[PDB]
Amino acid sequence: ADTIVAVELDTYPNTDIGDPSYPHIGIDIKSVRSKKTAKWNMQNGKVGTAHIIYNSVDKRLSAVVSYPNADSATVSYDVDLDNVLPEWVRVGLSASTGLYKETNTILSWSFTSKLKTNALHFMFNQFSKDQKDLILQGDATTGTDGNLELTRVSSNGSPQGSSVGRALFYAPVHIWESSAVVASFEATFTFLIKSPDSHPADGIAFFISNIDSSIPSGSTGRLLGLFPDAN
Amino acid sequence: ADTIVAVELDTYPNTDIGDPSYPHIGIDIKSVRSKKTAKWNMQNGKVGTAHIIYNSVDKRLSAVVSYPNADSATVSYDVDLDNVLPEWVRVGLSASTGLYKETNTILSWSFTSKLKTNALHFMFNQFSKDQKDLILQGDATTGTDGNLELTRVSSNGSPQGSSVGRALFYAPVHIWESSAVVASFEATFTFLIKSPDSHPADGIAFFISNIDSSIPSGSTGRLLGLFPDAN
Amino acid sequence: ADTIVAVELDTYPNTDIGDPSYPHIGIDIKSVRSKKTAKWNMQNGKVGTAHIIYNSVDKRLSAVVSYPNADSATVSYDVDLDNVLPEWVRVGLSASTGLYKETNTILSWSFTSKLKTNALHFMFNQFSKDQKDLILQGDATTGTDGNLELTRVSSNGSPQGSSVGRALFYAPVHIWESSAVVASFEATFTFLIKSPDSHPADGIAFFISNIDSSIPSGSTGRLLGLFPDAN
Amino acid sequence: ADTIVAVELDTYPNTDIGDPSYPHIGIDIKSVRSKKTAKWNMQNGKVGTAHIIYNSVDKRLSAVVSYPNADSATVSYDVDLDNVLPEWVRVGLSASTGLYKETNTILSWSFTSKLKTNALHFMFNQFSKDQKDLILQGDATTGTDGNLELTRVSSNGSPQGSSVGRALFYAPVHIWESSAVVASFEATFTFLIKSPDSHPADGIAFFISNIDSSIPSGSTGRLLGLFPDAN
Ligand SMILES: CO[C@H]1O[C@H](CO[C@H]2O[C@H](CO)[C@@H](O)[C@H](O)[C@@H]2O)[C@@H](O)[C@H](O[C@H]2O[C@H](CO)[C@@H](O)[C@H](O)[C@@H]2O)[C@@H]1O
Ligand SMILES: CO[C@H]1O[C@H](CO[C@H]2O[C@H](CO)[C@@H](O)[C@H](O)[C@@H]2O)[C@@H](O)[C@H](O[C@H]2O[C@H](CO)[C@@H](O)[C@H](O)[C@@H]2O)[C@@H]1O
Ligand SMILES: CO[C@H]1O[C@H](CO[C@H]2O[C@H](CO)[C@@H](O)[C@H](O)[C@@H]2O)[C@@H](O)[C@H](O[C@H]2O[C@H](CO)[C@@H](O)[C@H](O)[C@@H]2O)[C@@H]1O
Ligand SMILES: CO[C@H]1O[C@H](CO[C@H]2O[C@H](CO)[C@@H](O)[C@H](O)[C@@H]2O)[C@@H](O)[C@H](O[C@H]2O[C@H](CO)[C@@H](O)[C@H](O)[C@@H]2O)[C@@H]1O
Ligand SMILES: [Ca+2]
Ligand SMILES: [Ca+2]
Ligand SMILES: [Ca+2]
Ligand SMILES: [Ca+2]
Ligand SMILES: [Mn+2]
Ligand SMILES: [Mn+2]
Ligand SMILES: [Mn+2]
Ligand SMILES: [Mn+2]
Repeated sequence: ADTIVAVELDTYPNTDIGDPSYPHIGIDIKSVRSKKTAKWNMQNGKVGTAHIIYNSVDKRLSAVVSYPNADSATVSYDVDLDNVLPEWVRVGLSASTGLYKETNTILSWSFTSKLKTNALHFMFNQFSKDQKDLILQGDATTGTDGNLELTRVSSNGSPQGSSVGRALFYAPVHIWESSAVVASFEATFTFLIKSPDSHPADGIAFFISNIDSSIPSGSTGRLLGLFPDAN
Repeated sequence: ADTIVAVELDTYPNTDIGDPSYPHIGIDIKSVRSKKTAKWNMQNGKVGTAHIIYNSVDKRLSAVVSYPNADSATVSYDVDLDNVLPEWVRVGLSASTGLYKETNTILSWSFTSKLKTNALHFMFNQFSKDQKDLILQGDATTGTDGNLELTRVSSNGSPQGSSVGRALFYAPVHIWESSAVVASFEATFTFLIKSPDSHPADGIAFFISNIDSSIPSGSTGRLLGLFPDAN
Repeated sequence: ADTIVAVELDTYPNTDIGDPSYPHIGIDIKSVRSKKTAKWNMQNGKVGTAHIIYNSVDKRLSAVVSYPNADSATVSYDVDLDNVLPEWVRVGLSASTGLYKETNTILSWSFTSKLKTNALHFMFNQFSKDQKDLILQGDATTGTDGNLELTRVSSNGSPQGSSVGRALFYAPVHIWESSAVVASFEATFTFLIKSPDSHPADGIAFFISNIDSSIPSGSTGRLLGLFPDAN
Repeated sequence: ADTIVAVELDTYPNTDIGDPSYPHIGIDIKSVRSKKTAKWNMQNGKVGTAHIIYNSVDKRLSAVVSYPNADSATVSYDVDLDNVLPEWVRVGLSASTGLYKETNTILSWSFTSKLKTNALHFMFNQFSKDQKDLILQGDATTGTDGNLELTRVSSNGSPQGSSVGRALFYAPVHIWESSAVVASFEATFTFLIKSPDSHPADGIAFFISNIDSSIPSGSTGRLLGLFPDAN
């Protein structure tokens, strides 16, 4: 199927498919079962920020999630993306809900990639009704307050369960190329995860996939709209 | 048909369709008959550089073409692109040949656009065999020495007449949006125009069009792959 | 004395020294008597934004001042800065008060300059207690809420009259150099002008000066901390 | 004395002060005795490129040196710069010669730093006769062919032994600040190390120091103009 490398912000622990007993951030390499995780003290109702970075020198993929005036969670995983992903990929954001729900509102998102001396950079400090440079999939919608809502949110502002949505940047990104000395990318997005129930689910993720990636069927809930199964 | 705003580097004067009696650079607003031109001392065989810029404050579109150790040609034209182009556009390079020919080799190309924020930036300091973020049209080919050849070039390196090709960046660009204080873009490309014959033709152009723009039929020669007619 | 090119946001009209009968923005070229002005509907108590831009192609200096949900004021003036300013300059913000006062709080400030390719860029989305890359002059202070206060503000938050202060970026900026095809800069700052009295004064200005520029004596009030006299 | 963090490109091995038996690149943390080194196949007469990077997420300082069509050398070292360097620093390039010599020509140099936001970026694709934003120390000179010569070179283009020179960017750089989630910098320079003799010396280095750093006395040769001794 698709080849997926993602940084997940997993709000709901699915101990049955290998998740730790608490909300966590993790690094997924072609599997929803994080290669590396870290505890994450999710703050329902507050706007968070996630910074992801990778560079060909270290070949280490790192992420840092933080809320203002609170400690951050950080997770890093050694991975050579040339052996994982194909040269050209698409980058995006994904999110799901299941029995439990939460809003998966993205307030902004940026990305920069350099293959050294080619570069790509985009920034969305706001989202429009018809964001033509975003390929929306699933329940994802834009213009919803100038925000990007990855999963279903009803008029009253409430999140719906069993929802899945993604947003991919329109242009393919040349993630690697052997003749390059330094290949690198970084991404950043602010989000607003808010759930009326005691247990929010399921999470948000930044991912890099094959250019023709699409939401696997049934990947609501714990699969975060990324994987076809829990393998 | 398409809505075209372009900066042309016209190597061959077509006095019959309004061109001055010498190679020139010009500003085309929905017409191949430049709204404003400037004499251009084209240097056959040498790599040139073109810088184009527009900003919503001045609403002036300027371009500057130069060769090392030589003077530069400059042309500017007052235009409010909100009344000319649609909000979302695609940006690209185009080129043609006719009876007379020349190579229309692009060695690099970059573009940056900002709608104040929201930004887009790309840089091609080299072109690969399959540049997936470029939509090639006509005789345009990549990987041809790490270069982008807009028009036909045979094995021996010779240009072919009656050729037309374009290259558009894959993602749509939000060129304007009323709620913005400052909308602006700039582009830069280096090129290599070389022709074995005494009179090279026909030229190169940076253009901004409707997202679904394609080479008008028969637009080889003097139409620079931009316009359906000489109106 | 000093060579000054500035974009002023004049909150108090000094009809005696050539000011129009209303708050206005203007372009000052070695004179406090604006070469070009434009009416400005200053909003006491609200955070404004100013965008300034210049490029060697047009040789036009433009500025745009705006408040959210309000129309903007724009002023442009044709000027070849190579004949006005020296190659190397320093850039900064300045402000004053006289009989009447107002807070001249700068909340952020950025600048980018390119001589093409050499470039300089800095951004202050916040100011620290000891901002070592800023040369503060006069009553200017930093750390004052993470903000830069150009003129005196007392504990209770009230502005003091007869105050003058400036803030210059530490490094000299190569504003021009004949061997360059395109020389250009742009600057942006957000401010908070608030005055308890019915008539706020005197204004804020972005300026470019000789590297060793300092506040002329007595330049409080209408001289905006830029000029030694009203000539 | 000064606090120094540098990435050295050591062309001459000093086995007596802890150097491996071959030219190497290394990471120096307040000591000329590299915390981590890597073999470097220096190419006399060819222009090389060095990329250095650090980010607060990984807290790993990496460097990659490469010559076209040749393998690159890479060295990384885990270090938390908040415990090593002071908040505000100056960044620069340094170089020396001793009994043996070589040219230490820098053809270009760029640097970018971000504390998140707040940012600093500069680029020198060429150096002028009087580069006012560069603080030159020792035998360092600019305008020397549009290049920056860190150590003595004589009209005929020959390098002189026992030479030492540095070039620091004029403005202080806010390297760290506790209230920041992500602090990071990167630097890049191309160089031309050419020596007429059989055993070139001594090397070039990118360094970060206390703002008031200056070449320690006698630091020619193996001390690379960075350290007062070999401890
Ligand atoms: C029958 O229980 C199984 O399904 C429960 C609901 O599953 C769906 O809803 C959850 C939350 O909205 C979502 O994450 C899933 O992907 C589905 O969309 C689920 O709650 C339950 O898990 C619970 O029990 C297991 C062990 O059985 C634990 O590992 C979990 O952490 C929960 O305690 C299970 O999947
Ligand atoms: C018979 O001459 C007419 O056609 C000539 C060839 O035209 C083709 O080639 C040119 C150049 O490659 C291309 O631009 C055209 O679109 C065709 O593909 C052409 O050379 C010629 O132009 C010249 O003659 C007219 C009339 O004097 C002048 O106005 C021009 O300046 C040229 O001198 C003409 O169109
Ligand atoms: C009539 O008094 C003169 O001086 C007044 C005080 O000037 C000082 O304070 C103002 C306001 O802060 C400042 O701009 C000056 O530089 C001094 O620091 C001044 O208020 C007054 O100006 C007003 O009156 C004249 C004539 O009526 C008008 O031309 C102006 O527009 C003002 O209405 C005057 O210069
Ligand atoms: C007297 O020998 C000692 O100094 C020699 C010269 O030192 C000067 O020159 C070198 C290179 O230009 C420079 O790095 C020094 O700082 C001085 O400027 C030096 O050659 C010699 O070293 C010898 O021993 C070491 C063993 O570690 C070898 O690596 C060297 O190649 C020499 O064999 C010594 O320090
Ligand atoms: Ca889960
Ligand atoms: Ca023509
Ligand atoms: Ca005034
Ligand atoms: Ca050595
Ligand atoms: Mn998980
Ligand atoms: Mn023409
Ligand atoms: Mn005025
Ligand atoms: Mn060493």
